[PDB]
Amino acid sequence: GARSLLMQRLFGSRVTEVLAAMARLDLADAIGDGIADVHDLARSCDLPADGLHRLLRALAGLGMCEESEPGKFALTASGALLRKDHPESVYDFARFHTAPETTRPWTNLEQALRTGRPTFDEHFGSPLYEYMAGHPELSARFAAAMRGESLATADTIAEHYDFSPYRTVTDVGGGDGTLITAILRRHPDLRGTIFETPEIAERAAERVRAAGLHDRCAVVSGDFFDLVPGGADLYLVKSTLHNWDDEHVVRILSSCRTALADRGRLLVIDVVLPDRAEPDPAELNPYVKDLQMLVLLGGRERTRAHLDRLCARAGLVIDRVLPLPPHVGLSLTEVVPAPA
Amino acid sequence: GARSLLMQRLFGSRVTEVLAAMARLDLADAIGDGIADVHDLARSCDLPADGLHRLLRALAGLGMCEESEPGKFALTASGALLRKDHPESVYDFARFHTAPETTRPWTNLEQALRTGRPTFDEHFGSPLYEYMAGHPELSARFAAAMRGESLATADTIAEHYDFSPYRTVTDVGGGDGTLITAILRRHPDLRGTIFETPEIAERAAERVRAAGLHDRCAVVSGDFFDLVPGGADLYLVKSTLHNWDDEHVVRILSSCRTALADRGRLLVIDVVLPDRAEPDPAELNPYVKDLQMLVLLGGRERTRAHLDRLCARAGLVIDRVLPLPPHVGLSLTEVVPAPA
Ligand SMILES: Nc1ncnc2c1ncn2[C@@H]1O[C@H](CSCC[C@H](N)C(=O)O)[C@@H](O)[C@H]1O
Ligand SMILES: Nc1ncnc2c1ncn2[C@@H]1O[C@H](CSCC[C@H](N)C(=O)O)[C@@H](O)[C@H]1O
Ligand SMILES: CCCCCC(=O)Nc1c2sscc-2n(C)c1=O
Ligand SMILES: CCCCCC(=O)Nc1c2sscc-2n(C)c1=O
Repeated sequence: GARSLLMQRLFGSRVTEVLAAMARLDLADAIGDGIADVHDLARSCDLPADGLHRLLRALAGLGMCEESEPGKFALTASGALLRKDHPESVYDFARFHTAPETTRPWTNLEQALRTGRPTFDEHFGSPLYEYMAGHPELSARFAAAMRGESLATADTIAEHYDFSPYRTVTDVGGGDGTLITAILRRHPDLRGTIFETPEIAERAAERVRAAGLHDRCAVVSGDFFDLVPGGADLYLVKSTLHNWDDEHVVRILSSCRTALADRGRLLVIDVVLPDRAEPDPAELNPYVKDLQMLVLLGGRERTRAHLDRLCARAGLVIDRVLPLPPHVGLSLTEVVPAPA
Repeated sequence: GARSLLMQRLFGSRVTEVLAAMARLDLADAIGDGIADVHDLARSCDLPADGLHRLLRALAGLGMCEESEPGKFALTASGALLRKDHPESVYDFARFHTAPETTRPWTNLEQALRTGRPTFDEHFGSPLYEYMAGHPELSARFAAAMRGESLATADTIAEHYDFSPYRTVTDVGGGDGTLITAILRRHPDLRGTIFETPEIAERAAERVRAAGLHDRCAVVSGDFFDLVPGGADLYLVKSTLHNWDDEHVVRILSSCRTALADRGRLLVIDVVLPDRAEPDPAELNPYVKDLQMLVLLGGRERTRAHLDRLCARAGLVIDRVLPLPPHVGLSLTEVVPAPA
């Protein structure tokens, strides 16, 4: 009821600390496929048996583990996803979103709401993407974190959008190529380009080779504020526009408009907020995403009306917004050049 | 499913920061019974309209508010409970559990699991109850926080335990008298004593007078390690034993045994953990409670077997464990003197 829901919201930070400890101590990999004894696990992570037991009991209480017998633990399907080696692993995602880099800025949430600018810069001394460009191990974690987040979209997009009419697709800020890989895997004759920062482009180039898509997926690097590489039939921009304030978004959509020319189409893959906020079945709460974008980057999530205006301004019209399955929490906004 | 549950656990800390901001900014009292315009609310808390709007949208997304029209907000039943003036208010509870005093120690959870002792002492420079004895405004908040938590138990205990056979009941560590008040309100001829620290006894004395129970409820102060006042038919100890390590608990139960003498009974009102950890329908997760007791006090939650042993040792036998409604998450453990 009403009181239980409030209690659940209030104790979220303590729940996150329990999950953060599981992730940092690599307990999911320690347990793996079997039933593990707390005493055996205790010698794997430099915690005493009693302390590790209480942590594992909380993880069982939170649906991440099962205590089959006293002191004997197996993973649930949820806990299995924190294994580094799970085929659907979100281990790096879990580490990224529990790192000081992504959590310390939330300690100043009110300042971010007051100033309208990110608190990340205050805590770490530069904007997030500049900071990561100078911290290769955080950059590495971020690339893997966005892969983990994008799995839900990558696994569903090609079943909710017809890619068959296109010869070429360019993913603008396409990360390590998780999204474009999933699309190319379903369309053998389709050709791809990932457009990224030089740093992330290095990760994407290796991913494309590792995935055996080198022959029909290229990687190009640059600055989507400077330009987007031209000549493609379809442009994707996923989980990118929400990183930026309204003016920076127009500048990105402006680079996209030039690339579209006559016969180009843009697919904006992002949260489309309703005009009136309400509870959402998305795996990741879109209003928490909105405030994450504020504190980390000075970005935000947007309604169809807020984006339709930013398109209008870039010389683009929102043609059509297509849904994904409710658990994904992103929509496909088709954008074409404005008739003007 | 599995992935959505993991995502929910990981983003708990950001959800808590949103609720903490609602509580600190007194937004529940600002909105109150009506529909409030974001622009009118913005001039109540020194946030700009846009920033406050995004916070309120997240609160609507988390079930604390309703956006009836764009920029127009009402409380839900859950949000209503954060009003200072709500008859079932947990406002002080919300402020206490989002204060640095109760959250900073969680930043060192692993150290607490490693050392088995509280991280509060390291952060704030003394044990929690000593610290609060020296910080009257935190002591005040704590008294009101425990009242808010105890409402669920106070509203249910007398319907799940027969108090009619007793002439006198003494609440050992009875806080501001929330629990004993609820019992006395249902038993007009029953007499009560609250046994507390001098500091909290001041709060209980005022509460008993305010509630019109002065004529049949007394307040006495001292140290339950020194003694528990004798001569009562029934002793209550609620949310107290979980504050202490096993040896301190035996010392408290030892004071209780002396007070029971021949015809005295003890009711231990606390979490009774199962031997094997699993998800729990309690409004407050008992394993998160366990780790809260570790980081703040070096306490813990206990199984019936763990408590039955600590009783045996105090010269007491666990007679019988009685359930409360599943949402409460506390049980009534009847304890009588050990036959020996
Ligand atoms: N100026 C710029 N030019 C090009 N790419 C940029 C950029 N600034 C940031 N980026 C890239 O924008 C991406 C946003 S994260 C989204 C990654 C991917 N589309 C996914 O959904 O998983 C990052 O990978 C970052 O490297
Ligand atoms: N040495 C001591 N002697 C007596 N009371 C003590 C004590 N140390 C702590 N306490 C009291 O123990 C209480 C534990 S909190 C529980 C309060 C109440 N039973 C409720 O459930 O709401 C506090 O109110 C604190 O003041
Ligand atoms: C319930 C909240 C979920 C938040 C998910 C989130 O923040 N995703 C995210 C982040 S964090 S730093 C950069 C990014 N980008 C590009 C993202 O898409
Ligand atoms: C999901 C976690 C809920 C935690 C509830 C909690 O911690 N209660 C608490 C605290 S905090 S400081 C002293 C105390 N006492 C006596 C308590 O009973």
